[PDB]
Amino acid sequence: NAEKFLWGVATSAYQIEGATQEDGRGPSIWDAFAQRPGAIRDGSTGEPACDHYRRYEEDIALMQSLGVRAYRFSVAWPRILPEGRGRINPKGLAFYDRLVDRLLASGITPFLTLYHWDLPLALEERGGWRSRETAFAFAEYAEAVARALADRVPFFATLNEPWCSAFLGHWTGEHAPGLRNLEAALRAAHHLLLGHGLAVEALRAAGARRVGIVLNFAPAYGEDPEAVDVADRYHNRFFLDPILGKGYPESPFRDPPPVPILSRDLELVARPLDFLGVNYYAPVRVAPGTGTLPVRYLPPEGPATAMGWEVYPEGLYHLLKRLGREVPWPLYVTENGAAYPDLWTGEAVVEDPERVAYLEAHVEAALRAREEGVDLRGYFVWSLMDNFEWAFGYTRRFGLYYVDFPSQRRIPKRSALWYRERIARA
Repeated sequence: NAEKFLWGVATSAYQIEGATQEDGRGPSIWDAFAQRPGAIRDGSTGEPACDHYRRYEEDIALMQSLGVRAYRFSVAWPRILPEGRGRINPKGLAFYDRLVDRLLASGITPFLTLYHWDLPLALEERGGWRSRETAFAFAEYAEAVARALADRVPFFATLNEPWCSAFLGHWTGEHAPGLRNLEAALRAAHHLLLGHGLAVEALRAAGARRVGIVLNFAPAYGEDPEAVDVADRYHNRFFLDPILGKGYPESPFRDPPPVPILSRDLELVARPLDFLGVNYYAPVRVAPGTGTLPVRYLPPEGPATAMGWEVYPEGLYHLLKRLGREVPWPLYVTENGAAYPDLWTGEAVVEDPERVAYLEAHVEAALRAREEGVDLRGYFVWSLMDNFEWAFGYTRRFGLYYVDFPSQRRIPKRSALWYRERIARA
């Protein structure tokens, strides 16, 4: 390899597009979940988000203005196949086709996520990720998107953060579809991985040049080695070990329920990849506990963001060093960022010095791991702009650009100007 390092920003479809019931889009599990009282902190939904479905050209121009050279985005499955399987939605395919053309015209590498949490509701009605059939539906969807876009999109990631989809979506109930059942979560985890594995081969056969997956990591720390290892197996090895051909790690759970692993599934899951996407925000600090997951989480040692998430930039260094030893493929930091309070009152630049400091320190840590040998080929800020932050709605802002949601105005934060400088820095 001789490519220059890729400086990017990241978004996802439900979080920014709006047009939830336009141009043939079907409902996702998040559209339904956001109708439940108490599911979203501010009682909001993805409609209209950042109005990106209409405003994408402006958003690309913002990226170009910063010197961003890669854009990580997701395709909304229910905008392509509104019922998850069967019917195709031409206007949805046309939207992403045009988006890709416009990215290329602006010198920006598309970095495409197939699944970023917006499962078609029609599939959820049949068991969602708890049904093995959903994995096969996912691979068919992946194939369709590559058949349309792989001539121009170099990078396809199957899944974004399956740990969230499985455990937050099905064990804690904090994410769609809102289930609270460990067996359901373990079924979902397995069929997410199976869907990934099935999709790898479908994607390669359909011309996808670089195929990967995006995993989040929460490096674990604490006094007690056993508790730390339980947390590491749950947060960090649960999905990585299968993808590396190492099977599931020793279960982190007491008396776990059955998991529907069939003959040869793990071979599919471990199909070789071209890259691993690494998402990192914060470590976890743990003590022994008595629950089904036998750890207790401890509050941060020191500074934390508006999410209450510990600020620990050296954790990104150590994580990347570890992954470089363990993962035989190039790495991209596909999300890193911070939410601090921002409130626009008409200024030209929204001053966000705490976000700037977070980003500066995390980039330094990542680039230092890279200098020592880690094959880190890019870094993506989450996010380009403030957007719908899942169960927090519009109450938590991660953008380099502030979005005044009522008007859809984008206003640069100081961090946008910082990133422009950082990208160009000698």
